[PDB]
Parts: sequence; C-alpha cells; structure tokens
Amino acid sequence: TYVNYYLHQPQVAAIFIISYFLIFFLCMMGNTVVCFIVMRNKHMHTVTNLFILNLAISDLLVGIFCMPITLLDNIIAGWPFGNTMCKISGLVQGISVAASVFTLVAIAVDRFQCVVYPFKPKLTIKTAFVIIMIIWVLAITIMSPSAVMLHVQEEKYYRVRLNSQNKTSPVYWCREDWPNQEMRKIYTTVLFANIYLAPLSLIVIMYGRIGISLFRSRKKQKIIKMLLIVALLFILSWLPLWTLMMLSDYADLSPNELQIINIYIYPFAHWLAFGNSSVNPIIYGFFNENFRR
Amino acid sequence: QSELDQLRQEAEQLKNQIRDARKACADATLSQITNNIDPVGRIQMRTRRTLRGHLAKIYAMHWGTDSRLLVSASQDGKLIIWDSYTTNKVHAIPLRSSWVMTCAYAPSGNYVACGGLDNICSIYNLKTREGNVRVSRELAGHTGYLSCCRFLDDNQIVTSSGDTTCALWDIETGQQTTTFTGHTGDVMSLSLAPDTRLFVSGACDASAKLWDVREGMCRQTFTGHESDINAICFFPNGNAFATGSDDATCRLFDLRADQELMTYSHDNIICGITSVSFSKSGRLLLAGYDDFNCNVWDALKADRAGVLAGHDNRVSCLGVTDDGMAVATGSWDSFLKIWNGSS
Amino acid sequence: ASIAQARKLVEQLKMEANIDRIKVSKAAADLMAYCEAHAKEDPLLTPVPASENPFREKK
Amino acid sequence: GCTLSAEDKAAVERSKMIDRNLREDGEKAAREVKLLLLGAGESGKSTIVKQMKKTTGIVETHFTFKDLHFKMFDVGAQRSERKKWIHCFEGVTAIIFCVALSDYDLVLAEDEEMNRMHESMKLFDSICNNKWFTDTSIILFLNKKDLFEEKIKKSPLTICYPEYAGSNTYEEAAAYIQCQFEDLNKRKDTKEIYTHFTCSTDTKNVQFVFDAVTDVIIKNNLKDCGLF
Amino acid sequence: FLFQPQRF
Amino acid sequence: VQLVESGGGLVQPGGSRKLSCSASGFAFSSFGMHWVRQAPEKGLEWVAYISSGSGTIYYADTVKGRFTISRDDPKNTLFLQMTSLRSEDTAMYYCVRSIYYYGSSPFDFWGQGTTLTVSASADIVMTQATSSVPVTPGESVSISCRSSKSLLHSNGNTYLYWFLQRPGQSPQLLIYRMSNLASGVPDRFSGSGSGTAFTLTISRLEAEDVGVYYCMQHLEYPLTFGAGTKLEL
Repeated sequence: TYVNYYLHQPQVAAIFIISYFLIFFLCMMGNTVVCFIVMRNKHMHTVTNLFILNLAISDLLVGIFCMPITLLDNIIAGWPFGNTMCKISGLVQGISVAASVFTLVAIAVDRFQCVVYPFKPKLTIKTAFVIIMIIWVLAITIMSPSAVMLHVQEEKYYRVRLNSQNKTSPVYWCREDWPNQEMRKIYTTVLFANIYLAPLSLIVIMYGRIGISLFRSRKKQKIIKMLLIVALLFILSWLPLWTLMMLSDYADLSPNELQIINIYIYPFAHWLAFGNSSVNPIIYGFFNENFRR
Repeated sequence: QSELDQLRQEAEQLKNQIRDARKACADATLSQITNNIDPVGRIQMRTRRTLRGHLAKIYAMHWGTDSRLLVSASQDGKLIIWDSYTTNKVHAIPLRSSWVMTCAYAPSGNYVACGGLDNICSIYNLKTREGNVRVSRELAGHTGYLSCCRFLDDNQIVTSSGDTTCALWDIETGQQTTTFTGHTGDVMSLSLAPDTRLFVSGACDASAKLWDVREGMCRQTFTGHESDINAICFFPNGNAFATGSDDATCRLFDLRADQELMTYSHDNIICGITSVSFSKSGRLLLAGYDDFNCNVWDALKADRAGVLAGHDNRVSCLGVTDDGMAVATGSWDSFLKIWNGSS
Repeated sequence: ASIAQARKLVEQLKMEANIDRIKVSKAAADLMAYCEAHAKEDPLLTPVPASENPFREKK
Repeated sequence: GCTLSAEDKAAVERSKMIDRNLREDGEKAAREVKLLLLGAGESGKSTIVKQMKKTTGIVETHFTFKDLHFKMFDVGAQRSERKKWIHCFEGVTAIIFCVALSDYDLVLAEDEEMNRMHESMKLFDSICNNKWFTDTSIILFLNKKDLFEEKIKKSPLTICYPEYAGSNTYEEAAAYIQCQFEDLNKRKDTKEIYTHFTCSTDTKNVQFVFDAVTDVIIKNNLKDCGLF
Repeated sequence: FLFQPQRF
Repeated sequence: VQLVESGGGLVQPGGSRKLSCSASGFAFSSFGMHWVRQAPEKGLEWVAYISSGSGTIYYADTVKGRFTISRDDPKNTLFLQMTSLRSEDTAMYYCVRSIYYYGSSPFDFWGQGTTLTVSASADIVMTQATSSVPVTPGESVSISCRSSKSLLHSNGNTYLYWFLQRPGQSPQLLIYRMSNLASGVPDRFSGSGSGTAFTLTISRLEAEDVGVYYCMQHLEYPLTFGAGTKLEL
C-alpha cells in the first residue's frame, strides 16, 4: 500500500499541534517559576521543597522529552528517527513519567507523616536525598527491559512517499519485539500495577487518613478539598491512557478498531497525561501556601 | 511634703549646675577637631570562618585573651568553646538553665561564666584533672535576670542584672563583695576598663554610669540616649566609651570631659543596636544591629566605613580580638562568623 | 518615706558635680593622638598581608 | 594530603564527637513541647502547675503525658521589663494564659479603678498581640469557676463591665467575659485562642492542654509542609 | 497508519 | 585520677594474655588511651593507641596483627588482647591517658603498670647521646636530645615531650610540646630547642629528681622514645 506525510487534513493536525504546544508552554512556565524560587532561596531547602523541586525536574523532563517526540510521531507518517534516538527517547520518557509519579507518591508520604504522626521526628535532608535517589533508581530499573530491546524495525507493506516528488521511503516503527505475547502481557500488567494501581492506592489511602485525622475550621476544609482535587486529578488524567493500554493489550480488537483508536483517542490520552504533568507544578507551587510569600 | 519638694528642687539645682559645667567645658565638638584628618577607606572585611553547631539563637560571645579561643552561649543549653583558627570545638558545656543571656571568658583562660533568666552567674572550671568542665561556683543573690558578666581575675567577677543593680563577686567565697546601686532601670551591659579599676554600665533608663570597683560608688552619669542602652564598650585608651541603644544611635562619651562627644547615626538605620565594639586602635567602632548586619563606623568622623552583612537574623553579639586581628559576630541565626580584612 | 532616697540622690549629685573636667577640645586631641599613634598596628583598619594573616582562607 | 599533625587530627576527631553529641541533644530537644506560663499574681498559676504536676528566677517544671514530655516555664517572679526578655520565648509551642474568674469584683492594691480583671485583660492584650508571638497560640485558662459562681449570686457583673446587658447567671457572664478575652486578639488569621474553664478535677486540664498542643503541632507541621 | 504511539 | 592495670604475669611463648586497666577519678570516655611498654632495664616503647570514642586505633609495627586494643567506656576499662607472645614482649606495660584539644596536655597521667614475662624506616629516631649524667644537689643540669627529622610543624607546634621515671615508679610528664610545663611540676624545669636538637634544663636541682629522663615525639603516630638519660646522685 501507500501512506503520505501530513497524515490528515491541516485542520485537525494544526489542532493537535496547538493543543500540545499549549501543554508545553504551560509546563515551561509553571516549572520555570517553580524552580526559580527554589534556587534563589537558600533557606527554602526543606524536605517538602526538595520534593517539589524534584517533581518540577521530573515534569520538565517529561515535557521536553515526551511532548515534542510524541507530537512528531503523531504528525509524521512512520517513525522518522534512528535507533539510538529511539532507545534514548523511550528510556527518558519512561524514566521521567515514573519519576514524576513516584515524586507525587513521596510528597503524599511526607504530607501523611506531618498530620497523622505529628510527634514523630521530621524527615532529615539526607533522608530526603536518599528517597530521591531510590525514586530515580526505581524509575530506572522498572522499565529498563523495555529500553534494552528497541531496534526500530521497518515495514514494507506501505511507503512514506514523503510530500514532494512522491519520493518513496521505508516506513519505520519503533515497536518492541517480545519473543511472544506472554511476557508482553505480564510486563504491561506490572507496569500498570506499579505506575497507576499502587501509587494511586497509596496516595488515596494516605489522603483519606489525613482527612480522617484532620476531622478529629474554615481553612481545613480548603485542605481536604485540595487533597480530594489532587487525588481525583491523578485518577482521571491517567485513567484513559492506561485504559487504552489495557484494552489494546488483552481482549480481541479488530484491525480497523485498533487503527481508529490508535490514531484518534491514544493522542488524546497522551494529551491528558501531559496536561497532568504540566498542571502538577501549577497546583504544587500556587496552591502551596509557603510559596505565596 | 515640704522636705521632699525642697530636696527635689535641690537635686534639680545640681542637675542644672552639672549641665552648665558640661556646657562650659564644651568649646569645640570632636567633629571639628578631626575635620582635617584623612578619612579611612572602604572597610571590606569578609567572612573567614563560619562556626556552626549551635541550634538556637546565639545571645553572647567573648574572645579569649590569646585571640584564638572564644566562647558562645546560644540558649539551647550549650556553652561552646571554639578554636577560631581551625573551627574546632574545644568544649561543649551543658547548662542547667537554657535561658543564658550572657557569657564571659576569664583573662587567664581557666574559667568561663554564664547567666540569664535564672538570676545566677555560673562559673565553670576548664582546667580540671578529671578532663571535664565542672561548675566551680553558682553566684546567687541577684533578684533579676543576668545581663552581663566580666571577669576581673580568676577570683573576681562583676555582673549586671535586671534588678537595676551591678555586683562585684568574690568567686571563692561566693558572696557579693560590693553592690553598685543607682540605676533606675534594668542594667543591660557593662564594660571593664583596661586597668580593671573602673567599669561602665548601660541601663534601660537611657543612662550610663561609671563605677569605681574598689570604692563601690558611682562617679559620673552620662545621658543623651532616648531609649534603653543595650551595649557599652570602653575605648582602648580607657578614657572614653561608646554606647549602643534602641534609638538606632551609637554615642561616644569621654570620661574626662563628662559629656557626649559624637553620635553615630544614619537616616536609613532605624533598628536598635545590640552590641558595640572598638577596633584595636579605637579608630573603628563596630556595632551590631537588628537589621541583621553590622556597621563599621569611623569613630572619629561618624562616617559608616563599611557593612558586615552575612547573617540572616539579628546580630546579637560582637567582639574584636585582643590583638585586633579579627572580629567575631554572633547572631540569632545560630551562627558565628569571623571577619577579617585583605590587602 | 522616700526622704532617705532623696537625700541619697542629692548626695550622689553633689559628689558628681565636684569632679574636674577638661575641655572637649583636649579630649578630642587625646583621642586623635591615641588613634594616630596606634595606627598601622590595627589589622582591621590596616589589613595585614595574607602571609601573616592567621585567618586566611587558603590556610 | 592531610597536612595535619597527629594532635590536630585527634582534636578534629574530638570536635566531630562534640558535633555528634550536639546533634543528638538537638534532636532530643526538638521532640519536646515548650509552654510559657503567664497570668496575674494570684490568677491560679500555682493550682495550674500542681494540676499538671533558690532564687526568684525562671521556674521550669516538666511533666510527661502520653509520651509527649512537656516543659512549662513560669516567669511570674521576674519583676523586670518584660520587653527585655520576652523575645527569649519566641519559639515556644504555646502560651498558657491563666486568669481568675473571681477577679471581676476584686480590686488590687491600686484601689482607684484598675480592676484585677481589667489588669489581666491588659496583660492579655500585650502578650496576644506581641510582636514576637504572631504565630503562637494561647491556651487561655479560666480559673476559680466555683468562686465565680458564688460571687455572681450577689455581686453583678456590671461592676467590671458596665456595658454588659445580659443576665446575672454564671453561664452568660462566663461566656461574655470569655468573648471579651477572645476579642482582644488582633491576629485571628494566624493564632488561635484555645479556651477552657478550669474544673476542680485534676486529670482534665492536662487533657485539654495535650489536645491544644496536638492541634497546634499539627497546624505547624501543615504550615511547614505547605498545605496551608 | 500510525498504530504505535509507544509507551508514554 | 587513678589507673590500675591487671592481668600480667608469667606466660608461655606463643600464648595469649588479656591486659586490663581500670580507670577511676576522671572522665574515661573523653580521654584517648595509650599502652606503653618498658622492657626490663630498657627504655619506654609505645605499643598501641585508641582514640576517644574508639574512632581511631594505631599499633606499633612490632605488635601489629598480634595485639588488639579496646575499651569499655560504660565500665571504665581499657583492654589489650595480646596473642602469639614472643620473648621480646617481656616488659612492664603502662596505660597512659591522653586528651587532645587546643592547649591540652597529653600523656599527663600514667598507670602503675603491670609486668608481663614470657619464658622463652620512616620512624622518627629520637637520639639521646648521653646515657648517664652524674649530678649534685643544688646545681643546674641540662639533658640533651635530638630527632632524625624536624619536630616543628607548620602550625607552630614542636611535638616533643619530656618524661621523668623516678626509680620504682611510673613515668610522669614534665614538659609537653617542648615548652609547656605540666601541671604540678615545679617551675625549676624548663625546655627549649628549635626543631631538631632539644634541651631540658633542671635549674637548682634537688633530690626526688634523680632517675631516667625520656624524650618522646608526637609528630607521627609511630611514637618513638629516646634511650633515656639517667641522673645519678
């Protein structure tokens, strides 16, 4: 068969570019204003500030390493880069997403300790640095198997044909090659459990405990409302991406349905996830009261 | 009654006579005499050492006579003796009362003293055969908090308290050899003369008094400040002293003329002064303020010759070494910094 | 009833008023002379070379 | 290279040991609650101290309640300028202010006006709105409830509060004077005034102090975390 | 075509 | 202040023995502890050192591997586990307290010592050329000493120590850092020397000062003693 660069009409394509660009900018501005206050303030080096800075770093890494590449893959027919860039992009995107999620979990842990256990000793800065190191290391090795094996195989059924002079080029796909589907299934399952199930369960459990212990004032209602908002955001923003992953991994989807979902709602799921990553520093720096000094 | 009013009028007559005498001896202000001298440059002291280890607001520090060892008290129940050359901690003395407001170093170096809201001056022995620092004596008798204390020798210490009195103690016996009364407000600081034959005390009644240690009497009373005097320091020559007050002005008083000499103030400075100290030659008057930095003043010209801005909280302590090589600043941010010049 | 206090105050004032005082010009000259004589012995006023500085950061 | 002598290295090791001991002492002191006791001359301070438990200096008393060792500092014997030492207690967890409910009628040595209740209110105004205590909560204790109940049967509350237009019963008078004490606060956003009428029982006042301290510590932890 | 959005 | 050592006696070569020293009258935890041996009719020889808090441990070359030094601060006891004892280990073992800070006086107190009997290159050389000096009461006598390398450090200290061992007694400290008089020592003792040759001067000598005078360096931890100069009356 054949395929063409600039896959579809310029209207919806430009809509995709405008939306993704929006997320990017929002992410740039929020993360920059979050990071600038931390470095400029020597005294703002407490444990919670360190965790917020780590979240900002992870969100910047998510943004500038995931949104551009994902936009190009959804705007250029086929995979337009090489194998080394393929491995690098996959590794950095996965590590960044995992680090952002685990930094959210660590922030929830720090908040949980401050309320339900007020008399326990406060976490030391060395403990915060150790926790950050474990977060980064766990993010590295959770999906290292997905990064060691990516060899940018090409397909021969169709041709890129470019956009000028109908220059035929091989179509490239950066899909991983599991020797069979069993380890594909189990790996996607453990990734699901370790990125969405366990982190969301931990966050909601500690936030529920915080609310329960807090209910035992006017501004306290603001605190519980903010916690509920954060938890519901982490549910809703990441729900569709993992839902599409789950549906496209198991069950039995016909090629037409798989094509339509991949080209229509999968970019929407990525947009939601990147919006979550871009709004994380917004809320964690603006709704954070000691930042508003 | 009639007698009380007559005595009040008589005292007013003495006050007027003293003021007239001070005016009579006032011919030319010290600003005019030094108007022809070369101004000092821009003093540019920079932090050479940072002494960390205190976990609360540092309230007092004092240099040893060797210009190397210093002691500091920081209201966390600790008296730390530092090796300023290497920032090593020689000793860490736990205090029975963690409300210490002053500390002193004996000129011999064998003892340190401290006191505070417990109204007790505690003497600590550093040179013991047991290898630890023990409380040699606990001087009790003051009815208010201890504000300052200074060793005359290994057996004599003079303390100022919040009960509007100063006392001279015999450490061995533990009794008050002499009591200095006359202040109508809390005495906040004292400074011993170089010969230890006299000492000045600054009180909350906006007045400073000169006392004779042996006679136990007040010789002169110096006024001019508008608020409490928080600091006092003798000129190195011993014939003058400087006071720091809450009205954001430092003033220099000369004993022989019995009046003010020059005022050290600026419009941009509105916070009180916590500590004052003179340079080795007396040319520079260093003063700590509540705006977190220490200002170096030309003692002969009332010109701010430099700023020591290195503390994040109120500078509560000040001290220049005996040899004049360095100046140490204590602060409420729980840090001591050693400052020095460069050429 | 404060009569003794008033007597003590007036006696202290009388003792304070009987001291001799030199002119302010003489005290100013004395302070200037002390400051000038002990100059260049003042490490804060006149910084010393780093070789003889015991608080040098190079150490 | 080290460029240190043997004695220099040993002195450095001694300094490191001193640093370790200082850090341990600071960590131990961080898990402690410091309370400042304030009140009038005969405002039930002694009864308060006996309920939770040389020279006329600071009196410090300790008592452990549910693994929350407290330190209560009494400065009622300091007959000096408060402003010259009140900044020492800047980081105290809370201030325990004790007033006597039966002082609405009584008058101190200064017979001309100067009602003891008004004097305590003036003292409360200076401490609550002090520059140093802008985030320090106050655990207000209203002592001598029974004497107030007996005195209110005959002497009306109008002597202390002529503007009072309520009944002469104990409940309304107590609530009104509590409202007067609470309204002296000018920093409602930052600090919270906890109020408890002292009971003749012994084991309930310490429970209220523990509850208020727990709430204050939770609020401070939340502020440090940045939730509010 | 484009049936490969890839992990994140 | 008092240090009492125990555990000495006759031992078989190649065996093991555990020396213990009990401290009393001072803060044992704040002091570094040394073991110093003295072979019969010979000079002092440093054996081992344990820092305050057991952070740092040093051994002499002749005892490294075989000797182990340890302390029990709560019970105020210093140990020395000696294994594979040779005939050269026959000596009287002293326990020496030594605290280290600015201006401290290390090696100030020595224990009474316990006797042990075995029935069979870069080290600073401290040279005392004279071995015996005939002395008369009331005169001034100077003891000379030398070092292989300069004992003056860049910080200005000269780590030379002078000890006096009265007959039938444990050594006592006289001068630390070549110039400072130890506490309790009469003012008639004085020390000098620049960096390599040092002199201890006993002006107006009297009795109770006869014995062997030892020089020790404290620059590098393989601490070395002089052969000892004997003052005979």
